[PDB]
Amino acid sequence: LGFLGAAGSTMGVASMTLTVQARQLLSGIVQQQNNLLRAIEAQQHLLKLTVWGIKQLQARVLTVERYLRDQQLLGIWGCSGKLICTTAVPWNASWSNKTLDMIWNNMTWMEWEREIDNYTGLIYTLIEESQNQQEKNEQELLELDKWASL
Amino acid sequence: EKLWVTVYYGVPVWKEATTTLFCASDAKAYDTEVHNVWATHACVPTDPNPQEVVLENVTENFNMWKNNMVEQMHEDIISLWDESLKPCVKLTPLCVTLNCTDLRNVTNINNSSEGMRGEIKNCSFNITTSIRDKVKKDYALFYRLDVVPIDNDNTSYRLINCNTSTITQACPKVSFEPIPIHYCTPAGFAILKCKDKKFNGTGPCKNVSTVQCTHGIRPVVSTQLLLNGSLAEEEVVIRSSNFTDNAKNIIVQLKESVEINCTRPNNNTRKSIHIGPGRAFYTTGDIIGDIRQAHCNISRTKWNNTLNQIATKLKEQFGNNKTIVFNQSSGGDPEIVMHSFNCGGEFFYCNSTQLFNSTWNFNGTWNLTQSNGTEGNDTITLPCRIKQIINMWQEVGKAMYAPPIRGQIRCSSNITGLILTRDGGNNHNNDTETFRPGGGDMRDNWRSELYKYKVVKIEPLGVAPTKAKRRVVQ
Amino acid sequence: FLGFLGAAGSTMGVASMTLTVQARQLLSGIVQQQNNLLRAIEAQQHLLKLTVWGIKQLQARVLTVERYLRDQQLLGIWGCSGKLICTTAVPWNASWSNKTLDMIWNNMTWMEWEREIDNYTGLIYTLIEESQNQQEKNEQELLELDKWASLWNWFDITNWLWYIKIF
Amino acid sequence: FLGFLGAAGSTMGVASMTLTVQARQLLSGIVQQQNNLLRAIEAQQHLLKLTVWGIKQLQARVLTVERYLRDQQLLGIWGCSGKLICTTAVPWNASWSNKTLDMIWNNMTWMEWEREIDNYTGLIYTLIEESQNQQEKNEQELLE
Amino acid sequence: KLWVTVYYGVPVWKEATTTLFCASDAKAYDTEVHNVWATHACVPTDPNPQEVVLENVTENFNMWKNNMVEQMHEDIISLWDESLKPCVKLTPLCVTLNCTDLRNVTNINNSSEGMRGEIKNCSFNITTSIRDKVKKDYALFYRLDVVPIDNDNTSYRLINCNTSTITQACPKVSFEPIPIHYCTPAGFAILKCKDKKFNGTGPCKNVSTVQCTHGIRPVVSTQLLLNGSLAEEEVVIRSSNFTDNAKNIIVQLKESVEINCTRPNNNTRKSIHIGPGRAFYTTGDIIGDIRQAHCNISRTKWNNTLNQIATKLKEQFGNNKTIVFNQSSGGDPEIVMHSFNCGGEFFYCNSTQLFNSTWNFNGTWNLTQSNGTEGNDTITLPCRIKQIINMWQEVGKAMYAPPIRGQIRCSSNITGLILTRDGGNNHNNDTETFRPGGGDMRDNWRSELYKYKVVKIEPLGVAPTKAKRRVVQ
Amino acid sequence: KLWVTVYYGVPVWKEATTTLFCASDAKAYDTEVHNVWATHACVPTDPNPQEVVLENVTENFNMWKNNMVEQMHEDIISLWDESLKPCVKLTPLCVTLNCTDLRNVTNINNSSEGMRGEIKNCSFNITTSIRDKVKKDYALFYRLDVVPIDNDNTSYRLINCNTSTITQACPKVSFEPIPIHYCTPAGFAILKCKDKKFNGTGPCKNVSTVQCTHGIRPVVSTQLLLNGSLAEEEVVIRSSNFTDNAKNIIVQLKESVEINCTRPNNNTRKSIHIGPGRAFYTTGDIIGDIRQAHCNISRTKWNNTLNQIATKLKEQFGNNKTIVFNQSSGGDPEIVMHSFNCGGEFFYCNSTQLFNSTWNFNGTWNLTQSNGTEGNDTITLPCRIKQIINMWQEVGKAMYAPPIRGQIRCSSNITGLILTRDGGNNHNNDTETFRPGGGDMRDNWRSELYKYKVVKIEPLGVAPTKAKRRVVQREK
Ligand SMILES: *[C@@H]1O[C@H](CO)[C@@H](O[C@@H]2O[C@H](CO)[C@@H](O[C@@H]3O[C@H](CO[C@H]4O[C@H](CO[C@H]5O[C@H](CO)[C@@H](O)[C@H](O)[C@@H]5O)[C@@H](O)[C@H](O)[C@@H]4O)[C@@H](O)[C@H](O[C@H]4O[C@H](CO)[C@@H](O)[C@H](O)[C@@H]4O[C@H]4O[C@H](CO)[C@@H](O)[C@H](O)[C@@H]4O)[C@@H]3O)[C@H](O)[C@H]2NC(C)=O)[C@H](O)[C@H]1NC(C)=O
Ligand SMILES: *[C@@H]1O[C@H](CO)[C@@H](O[C@@H]2O[C@H](CO)[C@@H](O)[C@H](O)[C@H]2NC(C)=O)[C@H](O)[C@H]1NC(C)=O
Ligand SMILES: *[C@@H]1O[C@H](CO)[C@@H](O[C@@H]2O[C@H](CO)[C@@H](O)[C@H](O)[C@H]2NC(C)=O)[C@H](O)[C@H]1NC(C)=O
Ligand SMILES: *[C@@H]1O[C@H](CO)[C@@H](O)[C@H](O)[C@H]1NC(C)=O
Repeated sequence: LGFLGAAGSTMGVASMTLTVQARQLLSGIVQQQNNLLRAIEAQQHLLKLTVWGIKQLQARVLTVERYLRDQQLLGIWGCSGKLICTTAVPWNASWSNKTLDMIWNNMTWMEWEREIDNYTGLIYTLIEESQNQQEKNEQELLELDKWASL
Repeated sequence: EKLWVTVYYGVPVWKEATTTLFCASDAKAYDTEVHNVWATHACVPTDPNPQEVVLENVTENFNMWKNNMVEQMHEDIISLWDESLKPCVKLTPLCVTLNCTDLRNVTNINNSSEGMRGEIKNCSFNITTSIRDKVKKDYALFYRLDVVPIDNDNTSYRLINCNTSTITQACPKVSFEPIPIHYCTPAGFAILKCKDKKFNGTGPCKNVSTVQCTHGIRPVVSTQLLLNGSLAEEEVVIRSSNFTDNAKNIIVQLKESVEINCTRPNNNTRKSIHIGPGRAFYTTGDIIGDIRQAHCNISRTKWNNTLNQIATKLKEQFGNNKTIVFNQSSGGDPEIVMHSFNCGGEFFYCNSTQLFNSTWNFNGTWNLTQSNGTEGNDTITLPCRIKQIINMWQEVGKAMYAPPIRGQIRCSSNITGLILTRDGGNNHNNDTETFRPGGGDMRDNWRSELYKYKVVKIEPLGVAPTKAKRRVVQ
Repeated sequence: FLGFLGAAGSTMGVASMTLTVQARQLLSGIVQQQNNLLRAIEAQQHLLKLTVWGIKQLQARVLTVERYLRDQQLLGIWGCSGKLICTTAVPWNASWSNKTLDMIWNNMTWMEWEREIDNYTGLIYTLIEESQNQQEKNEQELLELDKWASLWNWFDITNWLWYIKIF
Repeated sequence: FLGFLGAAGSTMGVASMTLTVQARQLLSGIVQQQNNLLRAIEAQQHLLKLTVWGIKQLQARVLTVERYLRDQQLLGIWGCSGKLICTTAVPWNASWSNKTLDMIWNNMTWMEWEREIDNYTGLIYTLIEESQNQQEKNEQELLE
Repeated sequence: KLWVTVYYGVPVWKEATTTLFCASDAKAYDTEVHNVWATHACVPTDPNPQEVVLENVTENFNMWKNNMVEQMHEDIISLWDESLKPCVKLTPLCVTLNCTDLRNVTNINNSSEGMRGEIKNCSFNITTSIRDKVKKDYALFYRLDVVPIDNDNTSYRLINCNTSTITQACPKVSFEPIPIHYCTPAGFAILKCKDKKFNGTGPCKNVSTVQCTHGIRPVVSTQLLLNGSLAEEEVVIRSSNFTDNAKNIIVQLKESVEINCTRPNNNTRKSIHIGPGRAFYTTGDIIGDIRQAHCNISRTKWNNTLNQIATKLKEQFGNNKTIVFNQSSGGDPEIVMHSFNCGGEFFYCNSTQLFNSTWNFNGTWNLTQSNGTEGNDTITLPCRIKQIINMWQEVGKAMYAPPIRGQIRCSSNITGLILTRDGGNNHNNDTETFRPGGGDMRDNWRSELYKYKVVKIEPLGVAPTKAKRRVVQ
Repeated sequence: KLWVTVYYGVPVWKEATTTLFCASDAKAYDTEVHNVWATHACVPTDPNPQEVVLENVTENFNMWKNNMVEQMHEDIISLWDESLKPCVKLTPLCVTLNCTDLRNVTNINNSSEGMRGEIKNCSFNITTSIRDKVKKDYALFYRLDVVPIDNDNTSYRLINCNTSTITQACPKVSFEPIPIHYCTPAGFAILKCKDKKFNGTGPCKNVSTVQCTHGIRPVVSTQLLLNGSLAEEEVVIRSSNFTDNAKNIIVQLKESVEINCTRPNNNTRKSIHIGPGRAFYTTGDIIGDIRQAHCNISRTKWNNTLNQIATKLKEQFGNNKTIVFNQSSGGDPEIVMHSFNCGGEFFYCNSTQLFNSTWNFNGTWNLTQSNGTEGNDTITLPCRIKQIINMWQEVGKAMYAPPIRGQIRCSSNITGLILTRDGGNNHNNDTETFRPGGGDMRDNWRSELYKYKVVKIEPLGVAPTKAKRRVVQREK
């Protein structure tokens, strides 16, 4: 499988259904596809840099980077725990000037990002990452003096 | 009324992107261990069940002329071909004056000017093999197309492109048999399939699905007619970048398969002369039996109707009140002037005039016609001349010699598409539209199968405002 | 890798002593160490260039990476990317095995165990992540707001009280 | 505010609040972030048939991928995989430098402090490795 | 009591050696013409490079001990290797070359004015693709491309023949140096000494970082640095050991000196086919009078330029010094005569005038202007063409350059000088002599890479803190 | 109830096929001028390798189904391809060779010497870089590398010139085997069967595991095994199917038999430039008189060793059968004559003396000691020299060895033998006829990887436990 689909479904429908199940399946296929190729890599062992060989090699690297760079952001954003993570950054009117329903009932996830695109380059790139440092550094400052037991 | 960003991993959002696709062919070829195909040898296996999803409520824009896949596929098959003939003997030493005496069969009074007079020439030559101190006189039953008169002498001919290019003989063991190749996107990438029953090749495609792997796109390279390809659905579809422009080729996709029975009805014996240390040049020894002309059988009625269909679609595309002329290719490369393809490892330059000659008239009897007698329909036989020396389509410096396939050759290809070219030619008082069989540009052949595919990347990271807040600080 | 699995696979129990917790981290640690050694080499010789061996090491490096990635990815799917040994909420359908815990551990060795589960493997793994997701979404909505509780959490419960004195 | 290495001359404390800036560009690379090229090439096309540069770009990528992975593996061995700033139970042996926190975080910059702790790096890392082992023991008996 | 606190993302860097990749501008690929540097392979240059300034930071650079120099050295020579790898080998071409003094039998065009002997119209019987066919063919070789043989007045041969192969350069591949931007892989960085006058070694007052080098044109030139970067309001002189002799002296100029160079001869191309699919390109004939190649140089501009360098050299070797300029003593034409490439054509120019200048220590200060233009008294440099070019270091592996159709024109900017202080054994009380140098691709790379150094970034960091795990589950 | 618990790091492996990277000690890496089997690429081995003994572990090791032997073979073949790829080729030399003046004189040179004109001052009208000018040169060529042409008593050529391209090996490249440690990548492991003796297949009592294989020299030899490994306690015989006659019989000696081999001649190393930057390396003159190459075998030690394997051979086909060590049946010289490479020069040594003895167990004997240590203890092997090595797998791709200057001396360690049983009446005649064999490199690598089996380590595991994920068991 490995196909989220439901792209046409309203972002809210996608933010309510297939908001974790299909996404779990998507990642569950990424490792399978990999496992499958690995199973053959052992059988064929024709990893020789041929015309297709180099293609397979480039493809392998491309996928590795794709997964990591995504996980990297999540980890910095303190969202490595799971697919859906709530943050403490409030949404600036500049970013979007709509209502929760306007974005969930009258917007598709693709269309939604299309508008935020410009603002998104800062929403998570700077504000979200900065939020983590405050929390991280605070956690340390909090653990510096701690007594509360149960 | 307070919204806080909530990062969602797995959002169904994607972006148009170009990438390095990987081949995925049926493992049966690997098990057969033939590894003679110019590709598929290291190509990975194909997911037994193709994995596709119907993206309903999605109207992605599709453009054939802007499909990177086509450009990639082109370089791939080119590189695959170059790699296959990379470690094979070259005919650079065979570049000598060839005493092309008419073949004894050609002289034979039995075939009194019946046909094929000089088509197969018995050319003799002096060669220098591994022994650089001793020369050797050898004979090779070459073809007429491969040789070119040099001294205007009776039997003075030479291998075509002897100096213009480096003739490299493809290793005889290798097999030129296109087997379903499935181009697959690395993860995080997807191929979008224009599922529309009829698509203009450019513009928004409504009915739309996707695949992680292309369908078995056989890398069959054929000029004019498109054999063994994807059939059009219900309606013949004509696709062009600028229909108004004449320079651009016109890709016609047939809805029905015009099965073509091509054969080489000559029992042949392969001869091999050692030329260079451990390097053997393979040629023909003797033609066993009367020399007969290679031909292809096409049902006139079945094709006549085929043309009737393409003519109507062409009339709708242009002026329905216009005379349509299916003239023959007005000169050009031998590949373009005559339908060309490789059946059973031999390239058959077959005449396609009979197929593209009849000119339809508007305001006439378009009543589809049907056969009334077996002899009446018979078959459209094509005078075919086998050219072994094949130069690169878009490169002149590189030419590839073809090893003779000994024995009878025969194929059953299916005509699935046709390349055409509009040529207004200052039609007297317009009212006339001429069309000639187009060809060349390997990309044209690949476009007929990637017409629906569109590679896009995937971004499973999306931030959205949510009344919920991390609220982890407190 | 020096102490790579220093202790061999004994009864899953004896193997699951302090040995598993230590040997596993030690293996992961020394695996990281020898990998770091190879990079110290490449950072110096800088000769690895499409040679019979150069292609070998390059492909090997890629393999190790995707091999590690596949394992971690799985841990992620079923929300176990943190602790090496993570419990699940998936019950053992008797179909998977009738053996008692003692048979499973104080006798079965990880090597022969996976054999009698080879048919179940791909099934079980799918149940692990499936259950993880089922509760995950519910949990996401379960604690979605609860801002009221958070107030009492530092109003009454005083998550971070500053009243730290004696007597 | 500060650039990629903007807190290079800043004291350990000030730089501590800018850690993410560097962490964000550890894997993010020009060649990598390019994705689809405006060139006819597609993700380095076919490495241009292993060009002199084709292989270097290829090699460069693996090093970014393996290096980030090594880094992660380490924090993972130390447990705090996802976390950025962790808190070990390893007591700070004064042998590794006897300095007050004020000097360390309000005077010494990370670049300068690292030189002092350079010799005592592997020792410390293993001490964390075995501390997590002790932690795991405590957790196992707690679950029991 | 404190506890180790793992800090991920610490701003700490350490000197490292790693592979680098080129990022040429998109416009370079947009040319749609293959460049010997294969700029097409280079990744698209990021529109705006990010020059983060490292404030409160000082770093020790080693222009002479920078891996990147050695790396780029290998990269450039490998680039050329693969560029001419699949080109005609001109192997069979070498035979016996019977030659004439000029392509003009008499003063057909300008035999009197034309440099008699340079053309050396050599004719030869070469075999085409057809093995049984031999053809007499003629070609033009500058004296620098033919060696007299058999003592016969008319019998000659290719210069680097007998010795090594002389593969012709693939004609389509052009040789226009396109600025490349060596970029560090993620987790690595390049540090740029923003300090104005840097000796190439030692600490840096101002230091910045770039993930990508500034565009560097891979121009190879001798006794000069063409189209190079410019110093900052002060000519700078760098050498690992100034008190040594063999050490070549690098000089980066603060002011660019324009050098107009051209081949004033209209040429035609003749594709002599030598072997199947192998065509040797050669000059058919010069259309019009023959004029030797030259270069124009503003006496006054070069004057002031040397003046600035001379002073810097007295500052380097004791105030009181009569810095005297002299021409290369002897050796390979490469390092004896100033040579460079111009529009796909190598030029060996006799910069005799540029170094025919012995200066004392008094009255030399006055910076004379150009009151009397006199056509700028432009210095005209006698320039010739050596078609075959030997590998700078490798004895074997020579290469031929196919002729370009038509008059070639060039206008590079002088941006640097390579010098060799000769030991003051005697007669050198104050006559400090600096003969032109060169002969080493590395010396050119050091001049442009002095301000850069590559450091691995280690994001892992430890620190003591009163905080404790406090993890009791 | 029983909730499955995921355990990471479970000790589980699975027979797998993985790309292996060579790891050399990098001791001679500093000597870059020295080039041997791409040592420069081989990454320096771990300074302190550790072999974790697998206690209470038993594993099967099918040597004839090992993947390592296959990988070594492919890599070693490609290594030679890479070495000869940028080197010169003798396509022009394949000219009619007027071979005469076999020896300056047949006096002291051939008075009793068995040279009998093995070398020849062959002359030939070959061209050079000048192309136009053609010059005739003379070069001493071994009768082994030369083949007579026509009925002419002086027209000759190179054994493989007409049917195979000869590529001149680059002289700067050394040909001395180095300890190459085939190391497996992380996530994979090499099991090591430590049983004192092994049938070469079936379960293994003592089993261990190592991250890299022990140092294995890429030695290619025939009818013998040089600088190899030794068996444990006693000799071990190994075959896919011993009772089958075709299957080659692999033998591993428990004791090392020193073989002193040397070319006792001072050779001038002449060089002939043929083409631009293409110099053919040959021999100008043999300084002094010409002496044939020879190898020294301890007559007593070899008897004892042959008796040892003979006993094992009885233990394999019944004491009733007599052991008959006969000479090589016939075929290509590579196999007919024990042929190895000493000091970058390939030597062909007659092995009839080492394979000419009917042990006949019914004959009673114990061990043979050497009372006469001085003399009569050197089975001198008549060794001939060859420079044109035919490829072992393909007719083409022949290779020329540029002559070495001075005396070429070596002292390898015999460590086993490759044999061939001959099914026939001889066996019915109460006799096992074993003849030496070779020509299949796979056997050489099998003799060193015999105790190795690459397996992939899958840290992933599942296990029912009475513990549930309490992350779902949250509260207010
Ligand atoms: C491959 O496909 C082709 C295409 O279908 C098949 O061949 C087709 O066969 C058709 C007949 O079955 C034939 O149609 C006849 O065309 C003749 C000439 O066509 C032109 O002219 C007519 C009339 O226009 C006239 O008037 C205008 C002004 O209004 C003038 O400007 C013109 O100059 C003319 O003077 C047009 O209609 C056409 O479109 C063309 O412009 C006609 O003569 C013919 O009419 C009848 O007479 C024929 C004898 O003269 C007779 O053979 C034909 O059958 C017609 O018979 C009529 O009467 C009978 C009895 O009442 C009735 O049953 C018929 O139905 C009909 O009414 C036709 O119009 C196509 O021209 C022809 N096309 C080609 C390209 O050859 C071919 O068979 C097929 N092959 C296979 C193997 O399948
Ligand atoms: C979101 O913000 C935009 C920008 O202010 C609003 O669009 C403006 O609407 C007003 C009032 O009619 C106009 O005068 C402007 O010309 C609009 N500006 C732009 C940029 O479009 C929009 O109405 C807001 N949406 C809501 C419902 O809050
Ligand atoms: C090649 O053969 C043809 C046919 O025999 C020659 O053409 C003939 O030439 C003779 C003498 O000029 C004429 O009398 C005949 O009438 C010609 N016949 C034809 C059919 O043209 C030709 O001359 C020969 N030589 C060449 C040019 O190859
Ligand atoms: C060998 O054959 C003989 C036949 O006489 C038999 O007696 C003996 O047992 C067989 N095996 C041994 C152990 O020699």
